[PDB]
Amino acid sequence: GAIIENMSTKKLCIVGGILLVFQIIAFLVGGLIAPGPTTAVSYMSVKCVDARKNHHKTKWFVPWGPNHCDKIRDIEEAIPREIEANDIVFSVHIPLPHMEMSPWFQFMLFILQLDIAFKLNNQIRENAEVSMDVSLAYRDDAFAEWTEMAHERVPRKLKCTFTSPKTPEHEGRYYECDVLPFMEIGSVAHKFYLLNIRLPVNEKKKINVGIGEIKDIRLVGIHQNGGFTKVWFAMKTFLTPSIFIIMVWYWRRITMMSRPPVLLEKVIFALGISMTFINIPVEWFSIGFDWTWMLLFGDIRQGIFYAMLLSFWIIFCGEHMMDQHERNHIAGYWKQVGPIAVGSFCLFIFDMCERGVQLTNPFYSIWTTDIGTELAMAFIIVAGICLCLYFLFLCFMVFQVFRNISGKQSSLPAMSKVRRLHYEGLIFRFKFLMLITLACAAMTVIFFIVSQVTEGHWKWGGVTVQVNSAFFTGIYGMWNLYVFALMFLYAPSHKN
Amino acid sequence: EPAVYFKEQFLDGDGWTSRWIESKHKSDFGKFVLSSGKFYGDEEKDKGLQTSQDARFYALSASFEPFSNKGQTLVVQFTVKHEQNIDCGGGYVKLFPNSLDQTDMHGDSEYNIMFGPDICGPGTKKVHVIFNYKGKNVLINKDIRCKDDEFTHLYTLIVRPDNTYEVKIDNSQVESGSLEDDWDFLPPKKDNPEYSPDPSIYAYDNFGVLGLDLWQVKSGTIFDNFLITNDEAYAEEFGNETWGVTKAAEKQMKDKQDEEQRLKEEEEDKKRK
Amino acid sequence: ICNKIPGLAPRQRAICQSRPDAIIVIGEGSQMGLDECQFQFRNGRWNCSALGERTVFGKELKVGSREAAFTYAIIAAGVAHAITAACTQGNLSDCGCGWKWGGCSADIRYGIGFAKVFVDAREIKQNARTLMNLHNNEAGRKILEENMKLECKCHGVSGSCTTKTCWTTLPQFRELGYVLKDKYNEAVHVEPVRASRNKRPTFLKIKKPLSYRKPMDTDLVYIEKSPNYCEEDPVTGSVGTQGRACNKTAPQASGCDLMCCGRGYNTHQYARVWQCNCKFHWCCYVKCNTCSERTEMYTCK
Ligand SMILES: *[C@@H]1O[C@H](CO)[C@@H](O[C@@H]2O[C@H](CO)[C@@H](O[C@@H]3O[C@H](CO)[C@@H](O)[C@H](O[C@H]4O[C@H](CO)[C@@H](O)[C@H](O)[C@@H]4O[C@H]4O[C@H](CO)[C@@H](O)[C@H](O)[C@@H]4O[C@H]4O[C@H](CO)[C@@H](O)[C@H](O[C@H]5O[C@H](CO)[C@@H](O)[C@H](O)[C@H]5O)[C@@H]4O)[C@@H]3O)[C@H](O)[C@H]2NC(C)=O)[C@H](O)[C@H]1NC(C)=O
Ligand SMILES: [Ca+2]
Repeated sequence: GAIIENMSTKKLCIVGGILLVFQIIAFLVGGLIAPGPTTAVSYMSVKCVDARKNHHKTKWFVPWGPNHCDKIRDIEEAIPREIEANDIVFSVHIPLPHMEMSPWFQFMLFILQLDIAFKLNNQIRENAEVSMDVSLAYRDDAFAEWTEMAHERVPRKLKCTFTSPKTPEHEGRYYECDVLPFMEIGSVAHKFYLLNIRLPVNEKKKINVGIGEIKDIRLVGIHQNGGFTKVWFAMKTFLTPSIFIIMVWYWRRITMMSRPPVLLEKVIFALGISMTFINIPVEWFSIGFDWTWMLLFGDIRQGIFYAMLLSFWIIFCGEHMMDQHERNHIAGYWKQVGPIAVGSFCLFIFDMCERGVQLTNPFYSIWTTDIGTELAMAFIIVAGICLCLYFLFLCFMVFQVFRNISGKQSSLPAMSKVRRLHYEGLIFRFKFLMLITLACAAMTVIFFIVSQVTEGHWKWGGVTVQVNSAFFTGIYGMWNLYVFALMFLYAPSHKN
Repeated sequence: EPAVYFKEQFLDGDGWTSRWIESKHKSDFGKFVLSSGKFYGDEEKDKGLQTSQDARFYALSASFEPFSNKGQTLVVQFTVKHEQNIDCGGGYVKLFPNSLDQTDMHGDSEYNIMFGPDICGPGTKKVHVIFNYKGKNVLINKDIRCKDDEFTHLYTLIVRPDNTYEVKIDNSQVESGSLEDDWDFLPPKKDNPEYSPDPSIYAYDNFGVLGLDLWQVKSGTIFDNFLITNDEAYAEEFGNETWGVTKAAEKQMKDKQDEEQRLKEEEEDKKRK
Repeated sequence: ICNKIPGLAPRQRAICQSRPDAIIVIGEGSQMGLDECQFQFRNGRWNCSALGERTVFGKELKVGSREAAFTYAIIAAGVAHAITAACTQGNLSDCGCGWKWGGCSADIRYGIGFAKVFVDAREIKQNARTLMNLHNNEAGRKILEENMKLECKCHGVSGSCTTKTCWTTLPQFRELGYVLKDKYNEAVHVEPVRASRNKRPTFLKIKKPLSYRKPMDTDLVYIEKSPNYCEEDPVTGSVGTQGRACNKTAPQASGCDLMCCGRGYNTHQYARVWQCNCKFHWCCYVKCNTCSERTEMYTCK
């Protein structure tokens, strides 16, 4: 028997009130204190000119400041100067003037936008592909030399369309091009970054031919705000000792019984372990070390928690089948836990193929090729099919448990008092956890949709609330409190 | 002697697929077909390349034995029939040196001589005579009005070593002059310090490709009876022996078809009431 | 540096002393706006070239017609666009940004604010004309704001939309010029209204019949009837169409009958050069051949 069957309504209401207070505090921490999850800064690349200086030794072109490159205001000036292609190097300096990058920006995600002008005799080919000769460097202080971080060729397919009528009256207007995913780094260990892009032309090898009339290259740099990272780490620092204390208490509650634990208790402990793995802020070491694999590690942690939560729901429903069921052997749940395992493996493989390869090559992206897109879509579709199978199984099991309960209720008065109380407690357990889980899931989905549609912040009175960050903090606290309440209320009770 | 540099009549029924190469520079280039049209003078002697798709560019060429016109008269001749009466569309032929790649021809290929009628709107109904000279694609100064009706019309260009030229349409003279007078090849004489005579304008080092590179909103035109030769005489007799002999039969055939259409129209108007 | 710059209001010249770097960007923006205005109306009898003398904002139009509304709106939008664009590429440092907590405010907000405080200071004298120019400037800035291209990218757990970031990027100024041309094609006639207690009008309302409300903030307004623009007259700010090109055909406002207002054409064998037949790289390689032709272009008598 759990704790929750024994608890009177007053103690249950007290626990619910405390959890609601902590939920409200979790929402407010993100709403009022946090500055917003991510910041996007748009960079216009400076069209530097290589006056045949980079012959053998690699040279770095700096957009501005001291040692600023010889640059072109608009690319038409290269014709009177007779400056050929293969010399115009688009250069971006990632921190805008008089700013610095810091490790508290937990990642650097870059995209590319091309400004391709429509010209009647210089249109984009049907299957055009641009192959940027990208070079990226880092620096820690403004007086040191640039150090090469990466140097790759980056082919990207152009998805540009032109909406205006194709007449000389509308020549010079830009194509409507989709953004090109450029690169992502899981660490910002350095202060200043320099990015150099070239578009070499070769008719014989068909390199950068027919990509239209490119005027400007615009880079957008997304990073996590330092204030949001600090608030997140404070939240995790609060949550880690709490979950550790409740984990130790639950383990001691489980092991010092006169009987071995049942499967449900082991699954609850496994869910607690999966959440403790998230709560531990190993990302606070990323501010001291250049660990580019932190994004993939965090993704794997989140996926492990999702898989364990989905498994726990089905195990709970199975263990609350009143009649001729509730066997404490995990092997009997391979039918319903199987979809979770297959979907998790497929998503893990997809993440390794996308973010795992990017550790060796920041500019890699699985979608650059048709075959890669097909493979990624195959993994995602298998994961979605497994999710649909899991939800079908979960709905069937919930319906079956409710059918078994409704068939049990009629026979209760004929049973002994002890069995009556046992079955009533099981019914209360199942109903309470199902209602709580439905409330939490509905609120999570509703706030996810709200944050997706809302512009991001709301202005009310003398304060502004960061909705898109209150979402993260509130849901994180919500599921931490869900795990705490599950681990406390469903721990075994001791008779006296 | 009749030095025939190029000549075609399509009497073999499938020679156009063997001697003419379709360009592949762009995916959506239109396709020519070998057809006599809805009306003609001879069923097989007047079967030529017909444009088939509306609002399409066209690119197709045939290679021939390389030759140079240095010190020799050059004659180009061909016939066009506009079955659709284009409101905009070209009907000209381009000559290229053998260095041109026939599979990559497009609207920007460097030709030696461009000649033939061009129509786009009521404003322009002229015959193009363009010479690529020292990097300048000089267009003819005098305006030559081209024919417009559905009937087959013959076009001929003659260039001579003495810098003189003439344009023959329907085996009849329509234009004449000199290369250095009717084009902006040389700087103007006024004595201008920049001036310098150059009698070698007419001479090209090599001709090796004839091509059809034209845009048409209304497809349906037919090209036939090409000729590239050194002899003005053989040009005139050839034009008489293809266009002239078929002219009477073709004209009677159009007249009969128009009479039938008029009869159908008037009887339909009578029966509708 | 603004001692040399003509036409600036005395308060604006103080803003030069405040930000000597930003005045160059504002001048570039005003010139971009005037270039776009000259392109949009190149075929009209008013080619946006009453500017017989050079000022930073262009010579003021004596008649507050639809043309003046378009000019003011395009100038204000160009100033804001240039400020933001120059900020994005590091040509201005103090713009935007604090950085390590919230990552600065949006660039367009700084651009619009500075453009407003600069441009709207030009309307020194209070008058119905000043109200019209302020309305048109705000309409231009609002049209610039409405046309910002929003984009978003999802970068959540496995790349899903669990987390996403959105940003607004400037529209290229030719698109905004066409948008403001469309606004010009449908501008509304307005009239000032004066309160007896105030002794001076403060707001304006629609003059067009079957309406009495205030015009919306994103709609070009005008207070005077447009001149003929084809006879030169400095009393009405008309430059005239004497010597202007014409196509000599039926299409409206470009045919030589309408452009010259019945004075006829004039031809002179212009003989174009017409570079053509090129093989292009994406920016900078050309090997064309000039297909020169003795064409005729017709000018107004
Ligand atoms: C005054 O007002 C009148 C009244 O409205 C207006 O007159 C209008 O004029 C326009 C322009 O022609 C007409 O629009 C046309 O409408 C057609 C149907 O909608 C379109 O098909 C046509 O498209 C052609 O023109 C546009 C712009 O010029 C091009 O972008 C388009 O690609 C088409 O170009 C080809 O059209 C013809 C096809 O035969 C060619 O004659 C023309 O030169 C061009 O050819 C190119 O492509 C071919 C294909 O390979 C090449 O071979 C050509 O190069 C070769 O020839 C050139 C010289 O011609 C040499 O230099 C070169 O060396 C050679 O290789 C070319 O590269 C138009 O959109 C409209 O109908 C008219 N309206 C009327 C009459 O009412 C107009 O506003 C004013 N008129 C004037 C005269 O100013
Ligand atoms: Ca034939």
